[PDB]
Amino acid sequence: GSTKNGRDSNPKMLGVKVYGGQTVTAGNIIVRQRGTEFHAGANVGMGRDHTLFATADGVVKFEVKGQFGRRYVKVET
Amino acid sequence: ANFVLNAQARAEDKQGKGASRRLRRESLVPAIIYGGNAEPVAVTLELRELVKALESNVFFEEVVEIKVGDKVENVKIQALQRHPAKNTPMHADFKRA
Amino acid sequence: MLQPKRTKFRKVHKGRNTGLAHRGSTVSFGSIAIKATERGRMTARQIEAARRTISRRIKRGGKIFIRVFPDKPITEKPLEVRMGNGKGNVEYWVCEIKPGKILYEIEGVNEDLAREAFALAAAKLPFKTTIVTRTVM
Amino acid sequence: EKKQSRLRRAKSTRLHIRALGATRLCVNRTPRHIYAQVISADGGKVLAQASTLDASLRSGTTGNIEAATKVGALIAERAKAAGVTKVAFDRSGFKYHGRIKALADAAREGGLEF
Amino acid sequence: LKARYNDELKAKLQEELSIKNVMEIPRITKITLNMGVGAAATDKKLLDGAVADMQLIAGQKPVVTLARKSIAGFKIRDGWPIGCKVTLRGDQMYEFLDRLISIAIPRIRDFRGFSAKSFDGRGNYSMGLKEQIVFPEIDFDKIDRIRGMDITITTTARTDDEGRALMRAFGFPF
RNA sequence: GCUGGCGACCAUAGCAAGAGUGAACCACCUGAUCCCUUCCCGAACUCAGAAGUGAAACCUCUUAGCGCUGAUGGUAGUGUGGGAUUACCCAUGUGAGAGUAAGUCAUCGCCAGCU
RNA sequence: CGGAGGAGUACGAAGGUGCGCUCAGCGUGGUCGGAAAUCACGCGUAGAGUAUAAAGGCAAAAGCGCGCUUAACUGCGAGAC
Repeated sequence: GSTKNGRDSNPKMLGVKVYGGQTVTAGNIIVRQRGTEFHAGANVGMGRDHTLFATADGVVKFEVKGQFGRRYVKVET
Repeated sequence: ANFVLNAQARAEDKQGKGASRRLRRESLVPAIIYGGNAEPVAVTLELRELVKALESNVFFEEVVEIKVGDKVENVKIQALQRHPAKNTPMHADFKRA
Repeated sequence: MLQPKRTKFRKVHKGRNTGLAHRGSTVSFGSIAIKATERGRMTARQIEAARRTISRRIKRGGKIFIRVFPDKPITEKPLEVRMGNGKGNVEYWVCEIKPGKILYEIEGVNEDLAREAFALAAAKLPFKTTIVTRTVM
Repeated sequence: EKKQSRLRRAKSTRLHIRALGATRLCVNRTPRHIYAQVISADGGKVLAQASTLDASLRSGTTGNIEAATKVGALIAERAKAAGVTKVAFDRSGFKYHGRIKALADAAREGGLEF
Repeated sequence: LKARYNDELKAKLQEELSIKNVMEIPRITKITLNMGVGAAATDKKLLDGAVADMQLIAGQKPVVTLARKSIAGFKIRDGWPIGCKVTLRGDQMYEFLDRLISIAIPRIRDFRGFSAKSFDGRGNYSMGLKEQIVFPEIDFDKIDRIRGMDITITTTARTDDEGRALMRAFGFPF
């Protein structure tokens, strides 16, 4: 006989690009995510595909905040 | 009075996985004593004496005296870890009475 | 032969059997029990045969508690077949056994008769075993 | 519950104002009194306050469009001294109409830009 | 009711129930009328007849109620409406309990149809009224086949004894 | 001392039970004249005033009843080197989860009002 | 030539904006309507939904409704994957 499986999609290369304590310039992408695993904070923008990017020069920082416990990523100038 | 278990001080250098395995090879069982008004105390007891105490049923519902040096600690048995296969004792907790 | 009524997946990976059975090593449904001391696999037919042997000698005078269930499917290739062309077909179910795992408990029977029944049952199993009794701690 | 509904309605506007980082002109309506506040972007410092409970307007009805207009004039007067020019209005979950509308119009007449 | 209620029945309800605070007196909050035309999609006109009759009986425009979810057993699904209802408060509800207790009760074929029991347990009382005849309205001629009615009374009563006391003060038969 | 509004945290902060407040504030409460509203309803939204109330709700204080936080010791796992090959042992570094003792009825900012 | 499923589309609203609203499930009463139709109150709680397979997500809801509309524009584009 023959198997009816044997298919998979191409890789997408999702994940974090800039970690905490790193210096970034305006426009740098910080996180690539299929959903909102991380939420934008101060000086961080959100794209149509949920990508997070920097809107100002500074240093990246990660935190946990809010009632829901949402993880946030921000940039400190 | 019935149950008087001898013990020795177990310092920091005698704590951890390697030291515990060495003690069990030397036929000693580590144990901990905790309770109100005093900090936890780590001791080492003898396997034969602990087993003989274990055979007795009243040992679980009566008070027992652990002696290390001149110090005496009056406690009750709270927990007992056993090897899942051989069933030999491996560790003990004692609540100050 | 005991078998799951339903499952999410028909076929599962082989895996590896390591470690000890910290859970399920205590007597909780009876006074006397049989406990494994070396790791292995135990099949549904072996479970049934051991249960039958124990029940016959105890003369159905007490309760037998079975704490092993064959939940893991195992496949086999047809025969006279070359390598390749997909995974084989499910053929029987097993239960992984780690040292210290309890297999059968007996309640409401004399200790000597229960020990004799366990001795009869042990001759059917593929691993070493011992007998344990309930303890306070 | 009415207050919970009002807060849930006002939360979106408050969050957007915080994201925009603009000075906030907050208001509160009550059957008896109306209050107004002007808060900085950080949200921890109240730049300029006003209310109908002040001595000048206490003797009045304090619960109508005239009181709202007086409060708006007073808050605009205080804001001009404070030195804030550009502000963002915040209805705080109250429909922009009637007393709120009159208060906002009075502030605009006073000079606050929004 | 109306002024007579507010003037006299509040006072005797306070006296009868022996409640310290005046606000604790039970108050009628609303009455809801509900009627459903099952399988309306089949003929597509019983619904129009029903809304016309409801508008005639009550001085309020009824709202057509859509179905939620789809049920295979019946022909209904979320698409088309299946029933209508109205909610009455204020002077409207007052004149409503009024003319009901006035004209409808002497004419009911079987008196005491309303029962002391059947209360929901929270102080609210539900009644079912058979046929859309049995009110002051147009006669059998010039109207569509007969239809049922459901009325529900919600008050401020905190329990069944308070509710029954309120209905007895109003004049409910049972 | 006490009320309202705007803030930093998000259960050691929450849920449940009990007690109290209206002098000022909050809420309920009155009506459909003017503004506004209901896929029908002054139920919501909006307006004009205040006859009474703390009933409901809000706020404050207490209970650990729940919920939640949580040691120590031990165990599992694991990087490097060595010995074995049912997956373990020794040297060294590292070290959970669960469970136990114990703990928890939060806390800190800005503005306005009253006795 | 390992295990298990989808795709070769749909939508001038199923897009934009302003405003507004929360699901599903159970417990009590009522017409020919009862396991299961519509309606009133109460209990715990996202298990509802998101045009479509699954994953990651969704309270300022990304879920649901109404009014007005065409940014489903033109010329670009610091800086990043």
